[PDB]
Amino acid sequence: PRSLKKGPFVDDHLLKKVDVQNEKNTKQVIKTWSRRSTIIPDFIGHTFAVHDGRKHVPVFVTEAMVGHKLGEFAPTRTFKGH
Amino acid sequence: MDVDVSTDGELPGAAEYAREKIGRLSRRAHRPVLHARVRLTRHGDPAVERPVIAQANLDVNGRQVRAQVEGVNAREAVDRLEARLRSRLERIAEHWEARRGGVPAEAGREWRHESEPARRPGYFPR
Amino acid sequence: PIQTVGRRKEAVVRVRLVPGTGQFNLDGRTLENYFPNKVHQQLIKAPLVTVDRVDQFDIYAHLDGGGPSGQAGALRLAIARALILVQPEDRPALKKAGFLTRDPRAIERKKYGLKKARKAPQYSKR
Amino acid sequence: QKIRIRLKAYDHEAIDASARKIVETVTRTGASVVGPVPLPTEKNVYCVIRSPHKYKDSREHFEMRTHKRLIDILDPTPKTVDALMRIDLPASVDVNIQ
Amino acid sequence: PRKGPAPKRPLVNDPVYGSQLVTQLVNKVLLEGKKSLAERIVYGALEQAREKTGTDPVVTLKRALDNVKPALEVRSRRVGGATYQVPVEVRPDRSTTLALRWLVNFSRQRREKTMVERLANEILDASNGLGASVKRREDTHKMAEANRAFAHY
Amino acid sequence: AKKSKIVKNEQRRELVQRYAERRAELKRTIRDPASSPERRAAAVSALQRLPRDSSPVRLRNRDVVDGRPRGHLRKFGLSRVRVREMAHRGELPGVRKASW
Amino acid sequence: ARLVGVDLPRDKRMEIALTYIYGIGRTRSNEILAATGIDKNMRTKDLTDDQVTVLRDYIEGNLKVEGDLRREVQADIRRKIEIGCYQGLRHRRGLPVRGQRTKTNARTRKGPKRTI
Amino acid sequence: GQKINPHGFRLGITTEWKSRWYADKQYKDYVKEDVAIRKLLATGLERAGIADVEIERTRDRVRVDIHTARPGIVIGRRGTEADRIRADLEKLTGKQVQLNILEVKNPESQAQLVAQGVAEQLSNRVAFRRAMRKAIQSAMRQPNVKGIRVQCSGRLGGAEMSRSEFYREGRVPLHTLRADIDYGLYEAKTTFGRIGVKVWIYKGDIVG
RNA sequence: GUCUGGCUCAUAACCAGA
RNA sequence: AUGUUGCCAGCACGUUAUGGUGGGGACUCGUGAGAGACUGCCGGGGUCAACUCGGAGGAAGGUGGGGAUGACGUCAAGUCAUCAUGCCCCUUAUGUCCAGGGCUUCACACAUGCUACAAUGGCCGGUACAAAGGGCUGCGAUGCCGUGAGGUGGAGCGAAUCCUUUCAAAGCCGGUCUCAGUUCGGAUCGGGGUCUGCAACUCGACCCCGUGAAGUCGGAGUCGCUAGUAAUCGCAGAUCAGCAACGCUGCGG
Repeated sequence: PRSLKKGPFVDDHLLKKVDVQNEKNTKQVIKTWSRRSTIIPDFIGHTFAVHDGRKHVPVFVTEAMVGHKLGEFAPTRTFKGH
Repeated sequence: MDVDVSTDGELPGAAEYAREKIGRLSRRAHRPVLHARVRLTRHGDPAVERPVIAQANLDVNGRQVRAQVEGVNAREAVDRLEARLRSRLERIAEHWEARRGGVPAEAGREWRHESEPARRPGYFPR
Repeated sequence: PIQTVGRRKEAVVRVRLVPGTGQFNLDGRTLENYFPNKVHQQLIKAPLVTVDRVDQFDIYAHLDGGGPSGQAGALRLAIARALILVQPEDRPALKKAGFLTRDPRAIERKKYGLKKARKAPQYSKR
Repeated sequence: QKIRIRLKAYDHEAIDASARKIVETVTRTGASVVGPVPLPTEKNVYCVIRSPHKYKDSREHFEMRTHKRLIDILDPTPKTVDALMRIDLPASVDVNIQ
Repeated sequence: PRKGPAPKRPLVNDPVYGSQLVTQLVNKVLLEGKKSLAERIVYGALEQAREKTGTDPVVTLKRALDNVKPALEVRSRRVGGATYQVPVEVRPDRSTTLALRWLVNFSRQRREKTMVERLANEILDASNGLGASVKRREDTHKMAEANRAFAHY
Repeated sequence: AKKSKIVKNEQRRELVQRYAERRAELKRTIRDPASSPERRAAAVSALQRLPRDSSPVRLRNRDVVDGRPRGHLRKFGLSRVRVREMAHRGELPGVRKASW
Repeated sequence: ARLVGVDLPRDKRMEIALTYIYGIGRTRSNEILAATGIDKNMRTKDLTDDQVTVLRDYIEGNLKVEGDLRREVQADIRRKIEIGCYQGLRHRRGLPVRGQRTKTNARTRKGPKRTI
Repeated sequence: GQKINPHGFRLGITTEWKSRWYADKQYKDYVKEDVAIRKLLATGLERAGIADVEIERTRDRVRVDIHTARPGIVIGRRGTEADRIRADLEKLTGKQVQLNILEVKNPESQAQLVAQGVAEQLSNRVAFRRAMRKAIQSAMRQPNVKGIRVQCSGRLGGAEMSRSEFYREGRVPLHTLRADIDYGLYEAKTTFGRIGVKVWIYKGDIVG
């Protein structure tokens, strides 16, 4: 994982997006493209449309998944079996 | 017998036909077959009169048997490969029925490489 | 004084021989603090044994390069050369024993395509 | 005060020629030398694959060998110095003056 | 070996026993080039045998060798396009080699919790003629005798 | 290889010298000491705003003429294919075949 | 000696006997033996009762072992499963979760080989 | 892959390096500017037979020596060709770049010029047997030449099948290290493709 | 007959043991 | 021949820290030149011929050992993806820029390797010997802080000088384990971290604690190796910000 001195990494785009999102206490779906951004306690209620490679899958954040990345919740490869 | 076919490009149905034709050769082999591989390839150049190339490899109890053929389509290549493999397996048999005519016979009539050398006394016969 | 050298597969030994007792000084350590292996000691003292001049030469030696076995071999060649310099007329006894011959056996160069100097990669026919 | 004269060249005969010519000129100017002290040869080895495609088992080896000579003088009279910066040498050999 | 026999390696006499055969033994028990450990094992086994019997270890080791040394051994021979088991006389060097190899292996499959004790026990039982190497010599001689019909070629 | 990709490699190099020289290095100096106040400084965020091409981590040592991206040698800046051909022609001073 | 419900081995050195506790390996046993003060080379049949008590209360004090550790690990795995993260369905279908190659290897997660 | 390049086989024994300089930090850019110089000289001059191009460097000044069979073609009477090459070599960031134009004593005894002539004849209309025979005879007419082998391969005569043909005269000991074999390769531009011509010339041996 | 070891390309046959 | 950054035998200064230091060519060593193996000699076989066997001398004896060197051609062998190139095809795209993903997907099959299945061993402590190679916006020491990856800091080094520790591991000595799926084996998994990088989710390496799978020497069949070789042990380099390196190329025990 990322070293502690650098702190968590979040892209500026969705950062400013969620800051303007929570300033008026209304949480609409946010369409995003940085799967590498960590979950911050400022996302607890916001619903992210994180990219997959083809489309965007809704991700509704909770307290449990804080500290992970938006990428773990958009599974890329699809496998159904042989 | 189980055969794995490693084709390339476009050869629809070639894998199944090659599998079914080659798997019928297990009974012809006089020893258990440990592995059997087939590869199908096609020549990109349209100028080739026989573009499709088929190769086979069988591990007949440690003895390697292989053949390679050319045809105008997958079916003809597979059939010719089967014929060549059958001929090779016939020539490989090595069981007793296949080597009974080559074992040296008689006592003095005929000579072969492995024929028993004649015993000679110390003194000249005279 | 007299000084000779012994070399055995990357081990270099400088020897300084004086006519004192049988004290063995190898870089300030004795024959027991050094070379704690009886076979190595016998290999060291063999020239003295065949010349029967045991315990009449104080030996000072400089050791560098190689391992204990190479150092011992180079040291033995060094005492052989020192003895041939001290008393020339014993050359038959040392030479027929082979102690006057430098051993030209070195680590063979590793070759590309092979895992070791001669070891070849495993090859599968099937 | 003495200064170090350091030679590095890829060609043996070239660096030996430069060393002898340099000791000649400094002796002409009347300076004490030590002689062309030899130094260990530097070997850089590279291994490459012959063919453009595949065929890894066939390799080719190359080296670049650098020869080093050490020149040290004494009594640095200005005439020897002025001679030293007025020397023409083959481009292959370089000189390090310290 | 197509162009003729190859020269033999003249290995040296042992320092602390002065016999060729103990050096041959240490080279037989040698693994991965760890010669020091091999000599330690062999010397420990010889000292254990000396302690148990109370006499020289070299003499009892030689007795074990003569007890396990074979004389008639069987090799497959193809004469006139047919193979049979033909009993063949064994040269002294090969008999010594086979005896030492049998001793070392059959000691490796003993159950004395350590290689030194296994080897000492195996040499002692071969000296008294009860070891598994002695048995193996019995079976190889039995097989050589049972195929005596093919000794004519 | 491809002319566009040969060119784009150079464009990265001129971008690197323009930006990574001081902009993408002072931010790293800020982040190194835990004593330095990085969190409010947003030296991480400021250095994210910089173009990716500023980073040398995006560079690729290609053959200086051929454009070959693999089998590169840093001493010559040349592909293994080209080094073999020019050494054989006696073009690289002090290079020859080996034996030992 | 019954230690936290664990039947200790009959005759073993102390730290390696303590390794048999589900929450203790070799480093944990060594440091707890050093800190509490018992000898580390003495056999398991030489424990007195008060030694068992001091090991017991020390371990329940500054360590978590046996059933609680197992259930905490199980709960962590289940929580990771239920949030739908990558490791979640990786655990669900019995495949390696740390990016190991699955083309040939990973028989440990796949179990014994099956022929189809 | 049958035969290694003869120049590289004897690089440290008989033949000499075509570039003479020393660099430790600036080896890479020296090589870059050297290959740029070589390619620029290759494309710029093709009428006069360019047999060899030497590069020497010493700090700021760069000395380039080239050998041609027709020096007058590559040199300007008022320096126009010299002006052009000087200016476009300054453009190569060579700082002070200085040239010695030279001329080869025996054009027919130089392998590169022979290959260039054979390929030029092959390009327009000439049958390859004529070219090989003429080159071989002209080379052996020279005094120092002890043996020449000429070989070119490809779609000879505009045929659909590639072929390899070669003639030899005298002695060509490629395996002998002390023997100096002058090696020349140059590609013939034809309407049906590319024909590559190789020439080996053997002129005695040099013993150092 | 049944289990090995030897043997044979493998089963066979033959040899040595339980 | 040659003495520095390399040796130190005889001399002096050394203080524990040692060629460390003034000094010296003596011995190594480094790198230049040269000598030396040529059936040269002897004896015997030989067509008195090639050639062959043995012996002396010698460091080396019979192309000393190992490399580089690969004839005419074969297999329309491989490579239009190092490069070049005939012809055909695309050209508001099969060119070109960007973000994300993929090349890492897994019911299986094949191939090359590494680690094991242990006592010729595991673990702990002490302790001895190498060669080769690399290093400038790189190697990076002493010191201090961590348990450990590491962090701070920067001595000295374009380097026979400094750093890679003064360089190793197997080895030797001592202690313990006592034949068990174990103090073997380390996979898998849980938690916690370090470093590089704009960024370790897909998809890096390493460190700590815990977890402790298969595996009891492997069927038919099959591979490598003739001497400093096989076996075994460690070290280095290229690529490289980092690494999937157990791979490859070398080096020594």
